[PDB]
Order: sequence, then C-alpha cells, then structure tokens
Amino acid sequence: HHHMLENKLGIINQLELNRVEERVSKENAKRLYDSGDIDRIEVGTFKGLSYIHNYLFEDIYEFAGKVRSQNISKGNFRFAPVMYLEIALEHIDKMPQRNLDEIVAKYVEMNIAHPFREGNGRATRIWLDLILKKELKRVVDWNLINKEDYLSAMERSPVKDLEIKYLISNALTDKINDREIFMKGIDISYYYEGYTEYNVDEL
Amino acid sequence: HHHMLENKLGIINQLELNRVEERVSKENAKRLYDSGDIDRIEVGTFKGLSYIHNYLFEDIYEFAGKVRSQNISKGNFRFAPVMYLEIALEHIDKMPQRNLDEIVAKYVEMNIAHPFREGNGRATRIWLDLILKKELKRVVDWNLINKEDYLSAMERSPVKDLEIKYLISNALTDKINDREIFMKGIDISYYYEGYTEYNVDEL
Amino acid sequence: HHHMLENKLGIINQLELNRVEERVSKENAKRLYDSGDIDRIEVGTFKGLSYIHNYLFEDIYEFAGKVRSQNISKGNFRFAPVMYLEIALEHIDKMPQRNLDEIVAKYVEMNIAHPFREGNGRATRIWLDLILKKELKRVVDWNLINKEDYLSAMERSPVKDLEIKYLISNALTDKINDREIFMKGIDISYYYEGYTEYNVDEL
Amino acid sequence: HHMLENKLGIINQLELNRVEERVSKENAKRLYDSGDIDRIEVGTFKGLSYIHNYLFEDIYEFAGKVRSQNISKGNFRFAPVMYLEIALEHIDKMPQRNLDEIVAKYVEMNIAHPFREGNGRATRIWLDLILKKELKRVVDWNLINKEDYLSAMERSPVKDLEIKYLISNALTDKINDREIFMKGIDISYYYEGYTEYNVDEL
Amino acid sequence: HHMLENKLGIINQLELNRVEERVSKENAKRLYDSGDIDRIEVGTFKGLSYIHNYLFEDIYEFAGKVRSQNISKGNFRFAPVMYLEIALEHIDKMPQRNLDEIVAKYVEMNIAHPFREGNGRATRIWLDLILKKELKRVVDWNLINKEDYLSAMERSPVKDLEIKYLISNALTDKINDREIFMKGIDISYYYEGYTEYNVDEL
Amino acid sequence: HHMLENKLGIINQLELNRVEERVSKENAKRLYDSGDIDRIEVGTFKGLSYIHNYLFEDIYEFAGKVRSQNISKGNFRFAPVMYLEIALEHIDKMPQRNLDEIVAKYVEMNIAHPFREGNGRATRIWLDLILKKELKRVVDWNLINKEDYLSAMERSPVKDLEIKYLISNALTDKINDREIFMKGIDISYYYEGYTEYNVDEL
Ligand SMILES: Nc1ncnc2c1ncn2[C@@H]1O[C@H](COP(=O)(O)OP(=O)(O)O)[C@@H](O)[C@H]1O
Ligand SMILES: Nc1ncnc2c1ncn2[C@@H]1O[C@H](COP(=O)(O)OP(=O)(O)O)[C@@H](O)[C@H]1O
Ligand SMILES: Nc1ncnc2c1ncn2[C@@H]1O[C@H](COP(=O)(O)OP(=O)(O)O)[C@@H](O)[C@H]1O
Ligand SMILES: Nc1ncnc2c1ncn2[C@@H]1O[C@H](COP(=O)(O)OP(=O)(O)O)[C@@H](O)[C@H]1O
Ligand SMILES: Nc1ncnc2c1ncn2[C@@H]1O[C@H](COP(=O)(O)OP(=O)(O)O)[C@@H](O)[C@H]1O
Ligand SMILES: Nc1ncnc2c1ncn2[C@@H]1O[C@H](COP(=O)(O)OP(=O)(O)O)[C@@H](O)[C@H]1O
Ligand SMILES: [Ca+2]
Ligand SMILES: [Ca+2]
Ligand SMILES: [Ca+2]
Ligand SMILES: [Ca+2]
Ligand SMILES: [Ca+2]
Ligand SMILES: [Ca+2]
Ligand SMILES: [Ca+2]
Ligand SMILES: [Ca+2]
Ligand SMILES: [Ca+2]
Ligand SMILES: [Ca+2]
Ligand SMILES: [Ca+2]
Ligand SMILES: [Ca+2]
Repeated sequence: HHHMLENKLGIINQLELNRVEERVSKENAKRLYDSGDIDRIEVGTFKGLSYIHNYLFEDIYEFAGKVRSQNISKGNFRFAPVMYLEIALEHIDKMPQRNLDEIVAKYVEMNIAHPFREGNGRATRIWLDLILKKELKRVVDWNLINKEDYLSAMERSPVKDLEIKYLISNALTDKINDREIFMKGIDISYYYEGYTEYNVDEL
Repeated sequence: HHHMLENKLGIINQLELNRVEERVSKENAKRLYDSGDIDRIEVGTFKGLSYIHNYLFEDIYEFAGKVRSQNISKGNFRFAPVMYLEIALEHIDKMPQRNLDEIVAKYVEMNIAHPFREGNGRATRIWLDLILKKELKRVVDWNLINKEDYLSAMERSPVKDLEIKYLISNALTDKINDREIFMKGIDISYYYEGYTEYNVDEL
Repeated sequence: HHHMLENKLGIINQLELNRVEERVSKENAKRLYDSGDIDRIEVGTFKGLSYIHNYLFEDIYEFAGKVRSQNISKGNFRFAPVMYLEIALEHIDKMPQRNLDEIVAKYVEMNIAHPFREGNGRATRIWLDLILKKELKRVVDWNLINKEDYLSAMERSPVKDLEIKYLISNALTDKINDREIFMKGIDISYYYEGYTEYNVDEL
Repeated sequence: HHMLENKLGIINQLELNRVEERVSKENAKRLYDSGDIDRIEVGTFKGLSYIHNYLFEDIYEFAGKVRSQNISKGNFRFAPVMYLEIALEHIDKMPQRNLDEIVAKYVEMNIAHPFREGNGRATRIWLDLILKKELKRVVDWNLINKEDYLSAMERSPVKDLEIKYLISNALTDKINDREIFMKGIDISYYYEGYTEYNVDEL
Repeated sequence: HHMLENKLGIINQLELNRVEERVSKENAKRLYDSGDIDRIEVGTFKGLSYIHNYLFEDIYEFAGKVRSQNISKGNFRFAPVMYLEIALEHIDKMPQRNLDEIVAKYVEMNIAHPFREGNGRATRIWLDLILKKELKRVVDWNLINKEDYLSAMERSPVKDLEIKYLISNALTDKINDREIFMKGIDISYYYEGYTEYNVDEL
Repeated sequence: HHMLENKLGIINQLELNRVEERVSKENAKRLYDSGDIDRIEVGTFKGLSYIHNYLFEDIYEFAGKVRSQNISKGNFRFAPVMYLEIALEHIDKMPQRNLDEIVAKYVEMNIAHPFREGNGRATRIWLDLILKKELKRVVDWNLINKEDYLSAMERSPVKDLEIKYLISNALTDKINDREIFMKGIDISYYYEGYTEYNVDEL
C-alpha cells in the first residue's frame, strides 16, 4: 500500500508510523542539502519538484516522484483531477517567475495541481525556496510564518493569493546559503503538517 | 498573551513552543487519569468540559477552562459567534445522550460551539469518551480512526454527522477501564492536532 | 423511531413505508379541507403552521406539530439552529404579509427556520396558500410551477428570493375556494417531495 | 426533452411522472428478464449509454447520448460539456479491482453526469454490473436509506467515505437473485421521486 | 496592466478610473457612430475580441487577447487559462436560435471570462449583437437594476433563470435606436462602478 | 420609497446614483469642516448611526436606523434581523486597544451590516475614528486598491488577515490632515461605484 513502511516494519500504530516516516524523510532532506544535491535540481519545473519528492520519500511512499492517479481534496477544495493533471503541470512549467507576484502565483498553481498522493506541502515548499533563491536571491524564514496563518492563507489561495503573498514577502531573507535557515525551515515545514518528533540537523 | 509559556520561557521557535506545550499538557492528562480525578467530573455538560480543559491547559493557555471572547474559524467554517456561546452551551447541556445517535449529535454540536480559543479538539474528545463510557459502556479506540478520516468527518459534521458516526461506531470498544486504551487515545488525539513528540505514559 | 409506522406496523421496505405515509397524510389533508377545519386556523403564525403539521402527520411523525430538537440540513444549507429556532419563529410571527413581496419574504424565512424534523415543505406550502388567500385573494396553482424550478428557487431563496417570487407570482390564481385547485395542489406539493402513489381526491 | 408530454398531450406534472415511470420500469423489467442486461459492456460509458437508451428511448429525447447543456443540482455543477467527452474517456480507463476503486469510478461517473436526465437510475444499474463482475456482489438498495444516499452522493465529489460505507454495508452475494434486482429498481426509482409502480408487477 | 497609470503618471485610483472611463467610452461611441459595430462577426470569440480591443487597446495591455492568469470574483473561479481555448471553441459552436440558447451562451462566455479585465462591458455589447441578429431585440439595460443583474450573474453558473428573467423583461425591439445603445453603454459602465461620463457627450 | 430622491415612472439608475453621491458627499464635507465629526461617540453603534444619518438623511429612508429586512451580498448572508440588536450590543462591548482588536471590531460591524444601504461608507468613517482615537492613525484609503479591499472584506467573515494587512500597510499618522480625509471619502465612494464628484469641490 501507499505507506511502504507500514507492513515492512509491522507497525499498527498511526503515531509510530508517522514518527518513522518523519525520521527517514528528514534524513533524506539533510542529505539533499549536505550532499549539495539541492543545488543541482532544475528550478521551477515539475521535473525538479518530482526529483525533490522522490528524494524525500523514495521507499516511504509508493510511486514517490510520480503523479497520483486518484482524485484528492482538503476541506471543501478539490485539487486538480487526474484527468488533466498532466496539462496542468505543463502550464505551470511555462509560468513566469521574475518577481514575487509571479512566483507566488506559480506556487499557488502548483499547490492547486497537488500532483502527488502525499508529500505535496513539504516538497513544494522546498521547490518554492529554490525558485525564490534563483530569481530574487531570497528564501523564506518559515519560522516567521505562523502555522495557522500559513494554512489559512493556502486555503484562501485558490481564490486570492494576497494572504500567502503577504506572509511570504514579510518572511523573506537574503541568507540563501545559510545552512541554519534551511534546516530550521525544514523543521518548521514539517511542523506545518503535524510532524514534530525530530530536528533534521540532529539526524 | 494567549501562549503563556512563550514569554515565560522566552521561546521564539514555533516548533519548540509546540513541543513544550505538548509535554506540559500531556503530563496534566496523565495526572488527570492516574489520580482518578477524571472519574469525579460531571459527564456531558459544559461544566465537565471546562474542568477538563482547565486541567489540561492551566498555565499553558490564558483563561484555560473559560469561554473565548473572539470569533474563530477553520477552513471555511465559522464556529458559534461569541454573542451566542452562552445559549449554545445551555442548549448542549440539555441534549440527551441515551444512544450513539444522540451522543454523536451532542459531540457535533459541542464542536460547532468550539467554546475555547484553543484546545477544543483534545478536551472535547476526552469529554466525549466520558459520555460514551457512562451511557454505552464504551470508549473510542482512537487509533482505529485514521487522522485524515477523522478530520474530514469533523469538517463534514456541521452538515451531516454520518461520516463521523461511522468512524466512531466502528472504533468503539468495551475496554472502558483499560489504561492503555486511554493513554494510546491521548497520544492519537494529540497526533490529530499535530503534536507527535511525546508518549503520554512515558512522562 | 421518528417514523412511528416502521415499528408500529413492522414495515422494513422504504418504498412501502413511503406509500403508507403518503396515504395516511393525504387522507388527513383531504379531511383538513373537506371538514372546513382549514378555514378556522390562525393565518401566518407558527401556531397555525404547527396545527397544519400535526393535522397532517400525527401518528406518522413522532412529535408532529412540535419543533425539532436536532439540527438539519439539505444540500450544504444548514437550517436554523435549534438553539435559536424559537426566537426565529417569534420573529416570523411578527413579519408583515401585506403584499406579495412581504409574503414571499415571510415564506422564505419560515423555510429557513424549517421548524419540524420532516414535513416542512408540504405543511408550509399549505400555510403559504392560506396567507396568500387572506391577504391577496390568491392561491398558488402549484402545477404551474415546475418541480425542479421550485426546488432550485428554494435552494437559492436564503440568498435572493427573486426566483421563487417570480414562480409564485406567475402561478397565482383567484380561484381561492376551488376544491380542485386545492386537491391538485396537494398532489403536486407531495410530488415535489417524491410521493406519487395516490391522488388525494381518491382517498 | 419529455417526448411523452407532447405525444399523450399531458399537462399535469404528476401524471407525466407516472407515465414515464411506468414505461421506463417496463423497459427495466425487459432488460433483466430478456437477458439483454448480461451482454452489456461492464464499466464503460458504452455500457452506461446502452442502459440509458434501453430505459429511456422514446421517453427522453437523445436517450443514450451525452447532453449538450450544462447542469447542476444544489450548488454543485456537474462536468462542463466542454470537457465531458474527456471526462468519460478517463472514466473508461479507471480500474475496478476492489471496492475502493469501484466506488471512486462510480463517484467520477456521477460527477460526469453524462445525460440530461436519468443519470441516477441508469448509473446505479451500471454500478451493480461492475460490482457483480469484480466482487461477486450487488447492492441491496433497500439497506441504503434514501436521505443517507442522497447526502452521501452530495458529499462524494469531496470525500467518498459516506457512499463507500453505505454501499459496503449493503452488499449481498445474491448477484443473480431476481427479487434483489427488482426491489433494487424500485428503491432506485424511489430515490428520485417515483413511487407509483412495482417493477415486477408490470 | 493599466497602461495609463504609468503613461499619465496617475497615482490616485479615482483619477485613473475616470480617465479609463473617458477613453473607452470615446471608443464605444465611435464603434457605434462609425458603423464599425455593424461589421463585427456576431456570436463568436473573434467578434468579442474585436469589441474588447476596440474599447480597451489604449487602456489594458493585450486588449482583445486571452488572459494568461487565473482570476476569480467572489468565491467563483473562472475558467482556467489551460482550458480557455477549448472553452471558447465550444462557445463558438453553441446555438443562438432563441432566448434560452442565447442566455446559455452568454452565461458560458461569462464563465470563460477570457480577458484580464473588461469582460462585463465587452460581453454585454457582444450579447446585444447576438440578440439583435437572432431575435430582433436588444436589452434596455436601464430596466435591469444593477444589484439584480450582479446577483443574477453570480447565480448564473448554477442556474440561469434569474438573468434570463431580467433580460427577457428588459428586451426592446428598438434595435437601431441610438439612444437605447448609448444609454445602455452608460448603464453597463455603471454596473462596473464608472459613473463620470455620459457616452454621447464625448 | 427607500431611495427618497427617486420618483414615479422609469428612473435612470445612473442619474439617481450621481444625485445621491452629490448630496451625501456634501454632507460628508460638512461633517468634517463643521467639526461635527469630532463630537461623535467613537466605536459604538450610536456613533455609527449618527454618521449614517448625517450622510444619508433625506437620501435613504430610515437613515441612522437598523434595517428590518435580511440582506446578502455574493453568497454571504449578513446578520439576520432577528438578532441584529444583540449583535450591535456585542459590538459595543468589543475592545479596541490595538490593531488586531480594532480590525476584529470592524469585521464584526460589517457582518452586522445594520443599515439597508450605506454600510460601507459610514462604517469606514467609523473605523477611521476608532483608529484615530486608539492608535493615532487613520487609513490612507488610496493605498488600498478597490479590488483588494473588496476581496478582503469578502474574506473577512472567515479570516480578517487580508483586510488587516491592507489596513496596516495603509495607516498614516496624519490624523488631522484634511487632504487625507477628503481623498479617503472619494476613494471610499469609489469602492462602492460612485465616481462623479470630488468631495472637496462641493
Ligand atoms: N483547503 C486547502 N486548500 C488548498 N490547499 C490546501 C488546503 N489545505 C492544505 N493545503 C495545502 O496542502 C498542503 C498539504 O499537502 P499534503 O499533500 O498533505 O502534503 P504533506 O504530505 O507534505 O503534508 C498544505 O501545506 C497546504 O499548502
Ligand atoms: N473545518 C472544520 N469544521 C468543523 N470543525 C473542525 C474543522 N476543522 C477542525 N475541526 C475540529 O476542531 C478541532 C480542533 O480544534 P482546536 O481548537 O484547534 O483544538 P486543539 O487545540 O485540541 O487542536 C479538530 O479536532 C476538529 O474536531
Ligand atoms: N438546499 C435547500 N435549501 C433551502 N431549502 C430547501 C433546500 N432543499 C429543499 N428545501 C426546502 O425544503 C423543503 C423540504 O422540506 P422537508 O422537511 O423535506 O419537507 P417534506 O417532508 O414535506 O418533504 C422543500 O420543499 C424546499 O422548500
Ligand atoms: N448535489 C449533488 N452533487 C452530486 N451529485 C448529486 C447531487 N444531487 C444529486 N446527485 C446525484 O444525481 C443523481 C440524480 O441524477 P438525475 O440526472 O436527476 O437522475 P434521475 O433522472 O435518475 O433522477 C442522484 O441519484 C445522485 O446520485
Ligand atoms: N461572483 C461572480 N460570479 C460570476 N460572474 C461574475 C461574478 N461577479 C461578477 N461577474 C460577472 O463579471 C463581470 C465583471 O467582469 P470584469 O472582467 O470585471 O468586467 P469589467 O472590467 O467590464 O467590469 C460582471 O459584469 C458580471 O457579469
Ligand atoms: N460578499 C461580501 N461579504 C462580506 N462583506 C461584503 C461583501 N460584499 C461587500 N461587503 C462589504 O459591504 C460593503 C458595501 O455595503 P453597502 O451596504 O452596499 O454600503 P454602501 O451603500 O456604502 O456601498 C463593502 O464596502 C464591503 O465592506
Ligand atoms: Ca498534510
Ligand atoms: Ca524528539
Ligand atoms: Ca488543532
Ligand atoms: Ca520523542
Ligand atoms: Ca423532502
Ligand atoms: Ca396509484
Ligand atoms: Ca433525480
Ligand atoms: Ca401503485
Ligand atoms: Ca468589474
Ligand atoms: Ca460628469
Ligand atoms: Ca455597495
Ligand atoms: Ca465630475
């Protein structure tokens, strides 16, 4: 099934499975940074996002890095249905990214596409930071964006992106090669989704 | 200062604040159970829920156990306006709880009321288990309800409580004095809300 | 439970129960008209609506004529919460009914209140015809309002009442003492709710 | 669209409803008792179209054909005509190996809502055929309460847990039982507001 | 996107709004008085694009061209850019033989919302052309209250009865009356919050 | 008879709009230049009612008075008449010590929407008075684009974050600057579709 570690380690408690998946994927995130692999990823495309997703979740989620084949929703919002996900990703690949407005709009469209069965939030926040670094020489200090504010802004974003754009704009930092900003952002990004067991840099 | 530990322990990292609040409130939950205090609470009333909330969150959330003074929402759903909280809680105190249909309806209305600024989910799930134990001689084995299923069902519940009802009925157990069921349920209930650092029985 | 005939007569097929409830309640509607009792009902108040509802559904619906104690919804519209239902009804009793605009607004508010667990549509349409008869010397020729148009307009009416006002306006007739108009209207009103087995004037 | 309204000069909504119920239920009874139902392609729009035409030929104009107008129920907009064809192309390729996949496929076909009218009844017959082929089960529709079913279908474009739960709990292995089929036709029609006839009495 | 903001260095929103109103209403008056409006393809996106460019080429970047950004009003998300082409080609093939079909076509074109801005005013001109050609009618827009029209358009993706009713009760056979056209331009701009000028005084 | 300036026969919506703008903007200018604005209770429905009456008596029937009908915009239903009074009572007791509390109070007053019309313009004047008293700030409304403001207000019953950001970045310490007040009146009316007059030229 989708959680490849669930049967492998015979785990029947939701919290223990959550902790193990957090540990493995954060190990992978730490390696992605410390190996320098994060600097050799295509920026602003679904190919780069797919690479990030596979890197984080290979041997954790079945078909990591590959588009889902099932329709999904959060709250009352239906993400792009599978039937046109391909064309959605093509359109996102050609969207411009020369200023904060365009980059945030591109991030919002990629969240609407929501191409994977799981792991969209964490992978796409890494992807967004790479776009911001390449184009604005900034990255997000994610700790400066309150979790509940971020989630509300993303819920609002398919209709209007002003909330998420304001939060991102006020969280930007020029410390784009600072390892500490990256690792703290990984921990905050995982906390957004309900993973709080590990610090990435202690793995 | 709603997060009373933030200034007291000078915490500037969201994840660190989340972890300390989890530890303190889970210590309080373990004490609530092991002291037998949980057995001397009024069942199915706002008095009992307020007692549970204060017990869990005193010196963590300002005004623990007391009704909020601000309006709040999650997703697209606006909880009961502050101006009607009093009458909402009065109505809920009068709701019957003789079978699963009525108990689930009462739980759904209490979630709609959402009387506290924070901590509604965890406190109200403890409260619900007490109602089920008293009236049906059952409690919920929360690990049998998947987190995303639970959250979607609660989002659905103000419109129809069928989704939540099924989840609950399929998770009921007669092990109403099983400490392991209670503690595992505390851990799963906190996991529902994004706290995964501690096991309650290890504190 | 709520359908008293299910346990009373041990009917476990939904369609058979539906047919028996249609027969009994249409017998009651026919008696309500032919006895002249309909002419001695208070017009435009919840007292009159409750009298109609009890008359139709006594020994069919538990607590016929009495306000519901649980919250209900249709589609994604939540009708008036129980916690202020009485206040809503007290407001509706004082709403004016001097012309078509005001009568339609009053009908729309009564549908929002939706005071009974079931039977709101049929009872409140009888109630509305009485208001129109008293104040405008008109009643609705319900066959002139298409079922799907009526249902769509009622779904729209809590936001804007133009659709339902238009349909009603176009279907008004001055034959306010014509028995065939009344009986045909009973049949169409039940057809709106999915009852098609009987003609009321054949009972 | 209602071809019988002009033909029999009917001006009462309820009598038109009754005549359409009688004729289409006669067609459903024939579909089962003639054995035609057993040679319908399972799980494709081709099969659904065959069912819809069989039921509603000379009742609905263009029975068996995709609608050309957009439609909605409540505040839910069904698949726009502009990509309906594509929506059907995708549904034909959806897997149907377990209850999860079959329910997801049924939910997508309901979202597509390919016909002007008659989507509910035709697609419930279609769903039973899929369940019969892949799970050796069919739905005992009387075990699914009408209001629960309608609410679950309203919920299903967002989350299909409600409808999945209801279907799962209503499955029976009596996949060639004529009474189960006929009662299911009557309950399926009752869902949509037709209560005049019992199909096996026609 | 607003070319006149940088061109005339305007930093007051109201001042910019007035200048955009004046320039586009001058263009609308010329579109009518030159007879150019009579030589536009009726009922197609090509004609709508011509109207939009004619009104706004000096005001909006890429006037007459489909937008490249996704947009929304209220809680309604208009057709995604990725589908605009297929949506517009579908709209080009929609019939327009009676009021039902014409209103449905207008509703779909509003859902498509092909331009970044100016959809309301341009598409109302386009709609009158269709009504003039096919029904020998145009809309007397002053007979449709602004708030009723806006609510009806908000409702129209779900059900088009409100807007159909308003349009039907506002139709006039004065299809060549210059004052009906000019007053309609003024009312159409008023719908969108431009009230500074009368078009026929420019 | 709600639009007191209206008459019998067909009225032109645009001219009525212009006349109502002129009269109410004259009243707003007088409210400021007479110093009457300085004598208004701050942060209460009493003060809001005074503002609404001052702007709109002889324009709207029952200016300064609570509406008696339920109203909606988009798909949002404002506070029902049935509890409007309790809601205003609650709003009178809400704190206003910082921007978070003041924006929350403004958002609740907009949800209450106590008047039949004129809620936007009157309540924005009211909000500026609260901000002036408690923060020594007012809004430079020209710094908030119309479409951003309207979207943020649509969002505000769910989350006030959008509107709070816009207000926060538009605050100015020029709390007794006549230019800021008059420009803000013009922008506030522009938000609602009135663009004919400049207030200080009346
Ligand atoms: N209601 C919503 N509408 C749109 N986007 C949402 C909604 N809720 C959450 N999101 C986005 O989806 C992300 C979570 O996606 P998910 O697939 O669960 O990723 P992960 O596995 O990393 O948690 C959130 O971080 C947020 O960006
Ligand atoms: N969209 C929603 N609609 C209704 N109820 C919700 C929604 N989202 C979450 N909930 C309920 O609110 C609870 C969380 O409330 P919250 O005040 O955050 O408590 P806690 O501090 O324990 O997390 C969830 O457990 C769920 O039951
Ligand atoms: N989505 C909706 N929103 C508001 N009102 C509705 C909606 N759907 C139906 N209604 C109204 O509710 C009535 C049905 O009420 P119900 O309690 O089912 O009465 P009955 O038992 O007579 O069918 C319909 O006739 C219609 O007037
Ligand atoms: N709001 C909704 N959202 C999604 N699906 C719905 C909604 N309302 C009804 N449905 C589905 O549509 C079906 C009815 O479609 P319809 O075309 O009217 O068929 P029929 O002519 O057989 O009644 C229902 O059985 C239900 O499955
Ligand atoms: N919530 C909504 N849903 C659907 N359509 C809408 C909505 N709000 C406005 N519209 C339509 O959009 C038009 C406005 O489009 P816009 O691109 O702003 O045109 P303009 O620049 O001419 O004002 C309105 O006239 C109305 O027809
Ligand atoms: N959909 C909506 N939801 C919440 N608030 C809204 C919505 N639409 C408009 N508003 C608020 O209502 C105001 C308009 O109120 P209205 O009574 O028309 O006042 P006015 O007569 O001054 O224009 C807007 O300025 C905005 O603040
Ligand atoms: Ca997540
Ligand atoms: Ca740890
Ligand atoms: Ca929570
Ligand atoms: Ca730990
Ligand atoms: Ca009904
Ligand atoms: Ca019969
Ligand atoms: Ca139907
Ligand atoms: Ca019969
Ligand atoms: Ca506009
Ligand atoms: Ca002028
Ligand atoms: Ca307005
Ligand atoms: Ca002027």
